[PDB]
Amino acid sequence: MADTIVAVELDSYPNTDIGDPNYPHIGIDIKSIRSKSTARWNMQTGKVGTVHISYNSVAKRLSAVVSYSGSSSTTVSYDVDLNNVLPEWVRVGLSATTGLYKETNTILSWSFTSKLKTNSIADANSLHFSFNQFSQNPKDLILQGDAFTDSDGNLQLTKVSSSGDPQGNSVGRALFYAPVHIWEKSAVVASFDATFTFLIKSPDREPADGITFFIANTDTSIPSGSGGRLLGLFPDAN
Amino acid sequence: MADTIVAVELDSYPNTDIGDPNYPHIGIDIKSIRSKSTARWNMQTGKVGTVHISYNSVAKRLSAVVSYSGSSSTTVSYDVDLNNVLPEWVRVGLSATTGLYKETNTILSWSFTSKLKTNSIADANSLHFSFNQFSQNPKDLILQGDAFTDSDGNLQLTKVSSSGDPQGNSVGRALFYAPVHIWEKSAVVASFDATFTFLIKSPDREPADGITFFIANTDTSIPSGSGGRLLGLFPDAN
Amino acid sequence: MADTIVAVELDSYPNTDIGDPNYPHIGIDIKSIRSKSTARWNMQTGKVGTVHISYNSVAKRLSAVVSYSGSSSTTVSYDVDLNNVLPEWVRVGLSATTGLYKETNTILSWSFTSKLKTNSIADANSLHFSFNQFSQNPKDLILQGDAFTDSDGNLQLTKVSSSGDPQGNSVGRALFYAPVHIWEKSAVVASFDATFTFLIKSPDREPADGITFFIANTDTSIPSGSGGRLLGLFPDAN
Amino acid sequence: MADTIVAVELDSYPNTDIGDPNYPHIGIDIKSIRSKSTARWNMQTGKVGTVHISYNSVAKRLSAVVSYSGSSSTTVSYDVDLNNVLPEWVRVGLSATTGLYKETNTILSWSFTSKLKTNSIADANSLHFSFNQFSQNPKDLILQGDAFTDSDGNLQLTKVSSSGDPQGNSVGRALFYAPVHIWEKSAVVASFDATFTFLIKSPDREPADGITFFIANTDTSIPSGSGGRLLGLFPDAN
Ligand SMILES: OC[C@H]1O[C@H](Oc2c[nH]c3ccc(Br)c(Cl)c23)[C@@H](O)[C@@H](O)[C@@H]1O
Ligand SMILES: OC[C@H]1O[C@H](Oc2c[nH]c3ccc(Br)c(Cl)c23)[C@@H](O)[C@@H](O)[C@@H]1O
Ligand SMILES: OC[C@H]1O[C@H](Oc2c[nH]c3ccc(Br)c(Cl)c23)[C@@H](O)[C@@H](O)[C@@H]1O
Ligand SMILES: OC[C@H]1O[C@H](Oc2c[nH]c3ccc(Br)c(Cl)c23)[C@@H](O)[C@@H](O)[C@@H]1O
Ligand SMILES: [Ca+2]
Ligand SMILES: [Ca+2]
Ligand SMILES: [Ca+2]
Ligand SMILES: [Ca+2]
Ligand SMILES: [Mn+2]
Ligand SMILES: [Mn+2]
Ligand SMILES: [Mn+2]
Ligand SMILES: [Mn+2]
Ligand SMILES: [Mn+2]
Ligand SMILES: [Mn+2]
Ligand SMILES: [Mn+2]
Ligand SMILES: [Mn+2]
Repeated sequence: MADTIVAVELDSYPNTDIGDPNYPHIGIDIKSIRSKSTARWNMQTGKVGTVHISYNSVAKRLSAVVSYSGSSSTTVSYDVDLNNVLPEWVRVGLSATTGLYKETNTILSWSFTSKLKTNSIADANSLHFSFNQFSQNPKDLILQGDAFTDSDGNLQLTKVSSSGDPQGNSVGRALFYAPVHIWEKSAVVASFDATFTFLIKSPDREPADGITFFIANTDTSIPSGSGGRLLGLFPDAN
Repeated sequence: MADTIVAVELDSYPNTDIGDPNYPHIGIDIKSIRSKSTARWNMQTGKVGTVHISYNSVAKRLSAVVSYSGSSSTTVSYDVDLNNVLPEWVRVGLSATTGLYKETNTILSWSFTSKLKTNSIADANSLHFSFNQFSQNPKDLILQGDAFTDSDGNLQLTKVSSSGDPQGNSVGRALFYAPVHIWEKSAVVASFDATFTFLIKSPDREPADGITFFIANTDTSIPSGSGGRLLGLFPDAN
Repeated sequence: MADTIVAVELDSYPNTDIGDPNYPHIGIDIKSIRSKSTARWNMQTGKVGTVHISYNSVAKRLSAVVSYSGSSSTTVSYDVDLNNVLPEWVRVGLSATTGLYKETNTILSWSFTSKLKTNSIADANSLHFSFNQFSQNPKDLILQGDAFTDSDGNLQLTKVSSSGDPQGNSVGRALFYAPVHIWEKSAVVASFDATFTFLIKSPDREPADGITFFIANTDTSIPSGSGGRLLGLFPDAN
Repeated sequence: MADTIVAVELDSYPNTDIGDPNYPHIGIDIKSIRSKSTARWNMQTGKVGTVHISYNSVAKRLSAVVSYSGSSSTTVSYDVDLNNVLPEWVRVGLSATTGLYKETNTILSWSFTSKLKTNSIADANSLHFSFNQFSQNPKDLILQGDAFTDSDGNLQLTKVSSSGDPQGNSVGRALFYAPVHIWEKSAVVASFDATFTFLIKSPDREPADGITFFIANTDTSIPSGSGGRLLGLFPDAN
């Protein structure tokens, strides 16, 4: 049985044969690579970008924003009730790919908070983590595929040479080690927010393929055939 | 020279003559007592209730949920860009009233978090406070009208007798002492979250008038003529 | 090789044989059951207690306080550099035992925060979790020995019958699932704090054996021979 | 009539005639400019520094660490019960002065957390603010003397010219707007943590005079005659 995925994609490469708009874009992916909602993303290759993501079960609106120093931001939102989509326990992560074309998929920092409140006025259960650099052997991350942490304390989701040159046909992901509780039968409100900073560099005219923040079943793994345009998340483009 | 008001009301008394639905309701108030959105509130007089309020500038949805132990919740939301409504600096507060009819408007706890993030590398600016108990002399609150802290460590927004019985024609508010920064020219995303627990008791078969969490110009004060149905927030019913 | 243990013990049963003082006590344990520091704990069996523990690497003072509603608190401290003791990556946990004599070792809530500041700017890393009730399937806990979560949402560290009657000769522990990063080469300051609430009930005249909060090597497991007076932490009394 | 002051000073200029050690030093000040504890400061004029300060009422140890890019660290600690020094309600702030000699007293960020926990089931009361830039009109700061926010979003505690050259005989302070509750009779534990980053530059061979983080009576003001060596904090050198 396939994983169940919700993701925010920073999609650098337009794959118009599988429903991408014809420009780099941000998107909200609900169980499919074909985003439920997109916005045109004005990439700044070579510059550090920031992504902020948030949701809560009352508003039922998942939103993301991407910005760079000085520049205008790109936003995207989608109305969705995540408890109709995801299981009650999840893992959260980051993924990235390259394909025929390539780019660095470098993460410089990543934080995440979730809260789960029940009517029983026990206060909310909560989880927060923050990484402002990464350990070169990160015991609180599950690294999958080609993901690794370099000597600069950067998380490299996809392969780069010793010179820092990105490689094609690469896929990797990093999940936080602890499962996250995002609903239960008695729950009143669940919320989460996530931030990460990133550095996509590329020598290619058309960099590819992009980076995501994603939420999945706890035992999620890189699907077979999920390289390139599928962002290490899906086994097909349905 | 009137205040600028955004509020979530727990309106226990139907004033159908000024547009209330004909039942106790939770509502979102944008510069008018006449709610832009309401939902039926199934009151549990004598039982401790919990309200959670959330907003962010990307999703632009103001949401609130009210619940009691072992009971279903009631939610209300309204799509609104708060930057088009409120000033950049605000104060946040709780208000309550009684009129001809009455209830205790007792607050057992109140917390609030705000974050403001700009395009810069700088992490979000933030404020958080949490009161799970109120001090006899709460120097971090601006107490307005009949509002006072009692011997049990509770905030009473409106008058109660020496034996704990509510009095009619009362108005009271409590503002957090520090102004909150909610937008800036340079801003990328702003968000706030708030929670309070409340205890409404009444000897009246129909209690009145309600409690709000509100946001306003920093110099906000109880308007003249704001008693009873106007919840201590508005000078008229327009 | 043997685990590395730093613990705060709530030691309900005096084993004067192995150096316990002749009264219930709160103790700080560094690599030995024989506490580096103790203070008398005036137990209130059948009443909900609270423990707060804190440390930072500049002050180098590990402190704990135990209290009950309307009671005098008891404090214990020890001056130690915890990096002389602990590995850079640890798991944090709660343990309990019963032996010949018994008690319930019930956990009603548990929170923990750690922060590590280096050379990057704001926290190289932070981790916080808060459990105000425990799920029936707590996927973010590693439960060892007899530890289980019950129908009331409490964490029971040691065995209880269907009636809630504690059992003798029981051992149980619960670890937070994710490893915690408490030091690295570039580190300037590291800190943590933890809080738990507990309900110890017993039909025995002298309840036994107690509860700890502990920090260990990530791969920590209940040592052979760690029953009773050794609190599920140590293979012997050295 | 005189303020009540607790401070951590970064004293760039040795005033031996008022009991400074004869080198730049960090110190802990309890109701006097004459530090109760000092450490030689591994000082790096022209480089951005970071300060971390912490205290809790159980350990009763006020500790500070100053470092630069995670290196050149200086630490100072002092054993003191702040309950016996400070009032229950305070304001927290930053101060800085120049005198005959001069330096920029630039603050690039400032954060603060306080927690106060009593016997009750009630969880901690708390306050947190984080400023990673300073806005043009900081309505949540009480700016005293020469302190202002500049075009870069930095807080300048003392006078700098239009070109960025520091001026002599300056004094400035910034207080967080909300009073902070650091103790109550029913308290079990109270704690606070403060961080700030700073940038001290000087065309002088000897910069002066220094920067402090301080905790005072809520109504604290710059004492008359508190320039230069007295750091904007004390009326005299007693
Ligand atoms: O990295 C960009 C893309 O490269 C590959 O698709 C192609 C894009 N342009 C091409 C041109 C020729 C050939 Br053959 C291929 Cl496979 C492609 C595939 O790996 C895609 O999944 C990926 O999105
Ligand atoms: O507390 C409930 C209500 O009591 C008063 O309104 C009346 C309720 N019943 C009435 C009957 C007659 C007249 Br006149 C009035 Cl104003 C009222 C007014 O104080 C209202 O503002 C308030 O909402
Ligand atoms: O639970 C209380 C204690 O019970 C046992 O030790 C004894 C305490 N009193 C005794 C009396 C007789 C014998 Br045999 C034993 Cl083992 C004990 C052992 O299980 C101890 O580890 C434990 O601390
Ligand atoms: O900025 C450094 C110092 O400059 C002044 O003190 C003097 C330093 N050298 C002097 C020489 C003569 C005289 Br009079 C004075 Cl006050 C001083 C005073 O402003 C001091 O408070 C300050 O610490
Ligand atoms: Ca694509
Ligand atoms: Ca009404
Ligand atoms: Ca013992
Ligand atoms: Ca000096
Ligand atoms: Mn796409
Ligand atoms: Mn947000
Ligand atoms: Mn209404
Ligand atoms: Mn919330
Ligand atoms: Mn012991
Ligand atoms: Mn603490
Ligand atoms: Mn000095
Ligand atoms: Mn700290």
